[PDB]
Amino acid sequence: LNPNAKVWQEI
Amino acid sequence: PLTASMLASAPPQEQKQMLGERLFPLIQAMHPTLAGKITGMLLEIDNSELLHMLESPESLRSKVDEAVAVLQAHQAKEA
Repeated sequence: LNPNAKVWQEI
Repeated sequence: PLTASMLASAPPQEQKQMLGERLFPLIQAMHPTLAGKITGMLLEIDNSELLHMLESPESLRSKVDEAVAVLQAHQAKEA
């Protein structure tokens, strides 16, 4: 698991 | 519900977002503030496993718990 992953924004 | 067939109907460049759209509300229930970061982390997992997690609450919870512990450990490491 990568703690640097891009943050999800929901639609 | 999201199925393998539905995911395969989508343009390949859209498949992770289809998963993220369904994963997020569940992860947000568990972790309201950090859901966005956790969802980002899990989307790196292979699509078949993500589909399974969407329909198996125990499986999702256990992966979310891992993500949270890794994020917290990284916080201490960046400190």
